[PDB]
Amino acid sequence: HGDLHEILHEAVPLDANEREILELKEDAFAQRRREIETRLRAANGKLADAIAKNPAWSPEVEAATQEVERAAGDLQRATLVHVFECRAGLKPEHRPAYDRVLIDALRRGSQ
Amino acid sequence: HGDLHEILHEAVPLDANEREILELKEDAFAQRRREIETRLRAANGKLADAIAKNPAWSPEVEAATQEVERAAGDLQRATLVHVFECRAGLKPEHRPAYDRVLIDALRRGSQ
Ligand code: NI
Ligand code: NI
Repeated sequence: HGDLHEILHEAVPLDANEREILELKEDAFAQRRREIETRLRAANGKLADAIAKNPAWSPEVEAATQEVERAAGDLQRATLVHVFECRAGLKPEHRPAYDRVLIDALRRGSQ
Repeated sequence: HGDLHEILHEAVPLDANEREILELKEDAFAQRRREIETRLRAANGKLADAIAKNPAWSPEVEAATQEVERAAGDLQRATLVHVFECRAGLKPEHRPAYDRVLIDALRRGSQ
């Protein structure tokens, strides 16, 4: 359950050019992450509400679980695409440490 | 990212009869959880390995993400079914506190 994005930002320094050329992509990702997180929080609330009314694996509960999964999946994908687009801006020599952090975090289940 | 099952076990005391009549279900769920967790760890490793070879949203990476999602989803469902089967063994008077803990944890995204 680690925060893959935060892990990478904290663990892998960028050089001056790298920081500058990725600023716009970081801003766009922050906005996209917030939008999807709003959907995920709402979906979690709908699952909670469904179960509050009848705790059972019912059609309502099943559909609410799918909405949670879709929002979490959209966030996971958007996060990976952003990780990959950052990698493209890195100098080639700087990719091995970025990759190490990425791969290790994925292996532990971070998203 | 809270552990829904652990939250419920720690926060909601059971009476003597409740504890006794749920022991077999707890054992079965522990075994099922471990089996699915083994699959999830393996799937996380395969996603890490795929990205190690080419960090890109490629067919291999996409398929590995789906395997992670399927294992996580199987675990989420098995966990909820077990939560519901425990609820059935509770005395009716004991369900409101169980439900409170369940609903609050779901609202925060625990699974
Ligand atoms: Ni970033
Ligand atoms: Ni249990």
